[PDB]
Amino acid sequence: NQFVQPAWQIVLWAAAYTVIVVTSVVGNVVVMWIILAHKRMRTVTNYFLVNLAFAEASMAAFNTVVNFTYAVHNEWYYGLFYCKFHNFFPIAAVFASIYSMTAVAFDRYMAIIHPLQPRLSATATKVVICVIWVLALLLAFPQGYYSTTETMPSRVVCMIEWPEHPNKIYEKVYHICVTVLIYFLPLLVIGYAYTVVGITLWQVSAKRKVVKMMIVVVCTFAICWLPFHIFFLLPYINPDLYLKKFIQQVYLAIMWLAMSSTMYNPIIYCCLNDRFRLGFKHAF
Amino acid sequence: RKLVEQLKMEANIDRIKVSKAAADLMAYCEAHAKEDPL
Amino acid sequence: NEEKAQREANKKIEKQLQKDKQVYRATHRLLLLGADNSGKSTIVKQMRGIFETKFQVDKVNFHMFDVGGQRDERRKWIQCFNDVTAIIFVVDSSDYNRLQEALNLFKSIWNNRWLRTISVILFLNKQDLLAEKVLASKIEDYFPEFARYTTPPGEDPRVTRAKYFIRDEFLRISTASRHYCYPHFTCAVDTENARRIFNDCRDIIQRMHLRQYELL
Amino acid sequence: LKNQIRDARKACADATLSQITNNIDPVGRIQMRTRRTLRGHLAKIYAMHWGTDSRLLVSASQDGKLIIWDSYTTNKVHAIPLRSSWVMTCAYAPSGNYVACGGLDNICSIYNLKVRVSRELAGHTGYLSCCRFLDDNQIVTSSGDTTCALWDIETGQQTTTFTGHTGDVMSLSLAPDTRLFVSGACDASAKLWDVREGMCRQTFTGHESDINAICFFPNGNAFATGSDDATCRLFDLRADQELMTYSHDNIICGITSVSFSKSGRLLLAGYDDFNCNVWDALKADRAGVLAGHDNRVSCLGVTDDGMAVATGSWDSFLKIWN
Amino acid sequence: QVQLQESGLRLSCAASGFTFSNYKMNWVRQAPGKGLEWVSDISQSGASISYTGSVKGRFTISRDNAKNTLYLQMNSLKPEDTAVYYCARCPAPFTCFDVTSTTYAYRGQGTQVTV
Amino acid sequence: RPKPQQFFGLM
Repeated sequence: NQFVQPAWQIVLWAAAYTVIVVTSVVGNVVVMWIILAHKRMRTVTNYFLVNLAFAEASMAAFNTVVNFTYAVHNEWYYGLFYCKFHNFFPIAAVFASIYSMTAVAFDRYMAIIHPLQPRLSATATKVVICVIWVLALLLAFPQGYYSTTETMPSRVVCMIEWPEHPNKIYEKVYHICVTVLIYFLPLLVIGYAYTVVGITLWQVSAKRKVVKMMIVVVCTFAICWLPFHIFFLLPYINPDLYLKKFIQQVYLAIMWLAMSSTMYNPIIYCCLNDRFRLGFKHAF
Repeated sequence: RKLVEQLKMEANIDRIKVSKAAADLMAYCEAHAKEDPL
Repeated sequence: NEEKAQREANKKIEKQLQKDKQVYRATHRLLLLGADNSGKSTIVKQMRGIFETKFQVDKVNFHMFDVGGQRDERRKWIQCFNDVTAIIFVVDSSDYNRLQEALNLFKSIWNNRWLRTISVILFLNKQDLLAEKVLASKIEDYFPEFARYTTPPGEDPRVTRAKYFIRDEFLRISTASRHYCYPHFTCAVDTENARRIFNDCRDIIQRMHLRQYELL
Repeated sequence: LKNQIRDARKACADATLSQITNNIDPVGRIQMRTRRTLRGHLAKIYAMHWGTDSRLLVSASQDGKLIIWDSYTTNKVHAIPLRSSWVMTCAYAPSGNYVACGGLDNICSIYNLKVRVSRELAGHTGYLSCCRFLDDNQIVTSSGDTTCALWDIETGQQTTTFTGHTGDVMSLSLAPDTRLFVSGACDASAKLWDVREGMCRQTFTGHESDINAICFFPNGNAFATGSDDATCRLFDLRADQELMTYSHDNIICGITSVSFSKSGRLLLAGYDDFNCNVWDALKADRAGVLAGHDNRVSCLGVTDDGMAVATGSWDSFLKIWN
Repeated sequence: QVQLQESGLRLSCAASGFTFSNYKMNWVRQAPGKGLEWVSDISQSGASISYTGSVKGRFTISRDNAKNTLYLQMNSLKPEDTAVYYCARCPAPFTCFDVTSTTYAYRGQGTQVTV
Repeated sequence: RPKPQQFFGLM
């Protein structure tokens, strides 16, 4: 059994993960409390914001901690039912977070470019939230259904036993389809919407701060979500890379890089608006 | 013209003093206080 | 028994009212206001108790209300126009004797408590008369500050000096103290005032929507 | 001649009302909580009026809607649209048959609920400010051209006209004996009128700004007025002078509505500081605060049984307190 | 009752029936054959003082809150100044529209000045 | 089942 690490690397990775999980859960539940608890911020505008905050808190509470405790020593510690639940729910949380970000960009585009049109109703907002969560669960279902737990000499592993085929069509088509549905489409949507809004907007300093914020959001999304999909699309091109400790170093690095995208949005909301600054001042 | 006639017509009133009006207000406030839900 | 008939009539009421919320949010209310010498009646005829005018531009419907049926006092019913999008203030710029009353009315509108968040679109009407009057009074016997003024126009630039002096007199009290002021030059005949009102209302609603979406 | 009137009113004054309240049991702290909340209007609610049976109320909004509410089950019985979007007043008939409205359109509209426009009264030149029902046959209105009027609904023409004010009339209130009524205007003066003769009996001048609200005592011999100078004043028809005053040094906002309770012990006043205050009518000290609205409270009502108090503000919500 | 009494070349306006230290005061003229025209105004503390452009540099306004009175000092007279003068109070404290109105309830009877 | 030296990364 080769997947074992000494003390110092484990200490370094534990600190580097503890910082981001503490910052993510504290910022997201504080922002959710500020919107839901002051009785003047409960507005149709902020529903997608509290949906994104809940999705990011659920994404950073389970999917980072359990994957870290599985990636330290490559052993499973909980059981078959938690293997099923972990392969079902937090991937749907990731999908719901990304589509909530796309919905927020959509409302900002229609608020700035077409101001005279009325904003969407409360029931349409609730239907869009429900469709987002149902689509996330339906996309994350086949990974959690086929998940299983197998024993080996000094190993217990939770894996995804896909149905066998001589050419490996099912998992290849599924991984290519989920790569297209995560990465390429909402990057294009957010890029086009924020490009048009930034071109229109570019008290000039507040508008330039808004344009710089959208540039930061698009750049961090692309740079922090590229190598995650590169690594998960890797083993259909050269599958001999998965038999060394270098690949678990690469996995831990890309997992930190992918889950570092959770902390950015409460910092942005505290930076721009003064009412959110008063909310953080009253909450602390 | 009209204001002078209005003041001359309203100058002749029988003004009851403050004590009788205050006593009547106390009597009406104390008599009906048992039917006040507020 | 009787409670079931009350619930059935209630659900019919909340349905139709919801359809009303589909249309009351889709139209914008403007309050037109000015003086008797100002040509505010010539403006409302071009897009066409209380007179009302409905006009549609870029598939957006506007309903603007020329109100007057009351006395000279207006400090009580002017609180009724609290939720309007904009106030269209029309000024006759060829009469300097009545211009001080227009400036005082603009001050009282701008510094009101219930009108401190409603913006004003300013029109300076009747400028052909201004050109034919300046070229042929002297616009300084009433205002002793025109003799020292520099401009920040077919044969003489004096009309530009007069026009920019009047709009600067209007803009100084606007910038001396949420809500903006949008001044435009208009003539006796003009078929582009609806586009100006549309663009200014677009800017007003965009600046308002920039704050409610937490973008400052 | 006015100096002789002031000298006579000074000579009729023996002692103040506050000095006579030394030996009396105080009311104490009063706390009230919002029981029901009515939410169906789009624009700002401008006026209301309670029914005689203390169950059904009427509310008028500024988008052109008049909605009859059931206070118990929060059920919308009727939702009548209006020809003119701008209204300022509403009233409810004592027999429960009729409802009325008016505003900037210079017309008083009377609707029958047995829903169509039963009557339209058009004789005024200024905006209607208040309207009340004596019976289902006569109606009293006040306009913005310094005139009050008494109309017959069946003939549809004005019967009597009261012209005594110099500023615009803002509110009126009828007596429980249905033979006298008082009106307050924008000249810091309140006047008492008799419906049979048609002449001003008496004139009171105590305030300093426009008077916005006026209502009779349950006894029928006194009335309290609120104005824009952050003061409330209680006058009596027999003493002919300003009997009592209620004010505070921390308020700089006007009074929008004034009502009494059943026994006359309490006096509820709505303010422009987003809240309502509950004063004691004899000790002249503040005793209750009602704060539940996000905009300025514009209308207030007390039931005929003294069991509920309903407020309505510019936040499009009408609330009930017990 | 609010009372404004004028006298008067230094014109005096005496006020009674209200607190003088809360309202912004105005001086308004009326020419024979012409409508009401606004001349001057002074705020609650006297820090803000404004005039019509035809009377600037030629008139002066002062208020004395200790005795609750309002003075107007006017010199270098012209035949165009022959008018009836009123002192007016705009209604709402801590702020005020209708000081130039046909029937206003918060202004006096005025004094005649003929040059 | 595939190999005793695989890593089995998860999302």
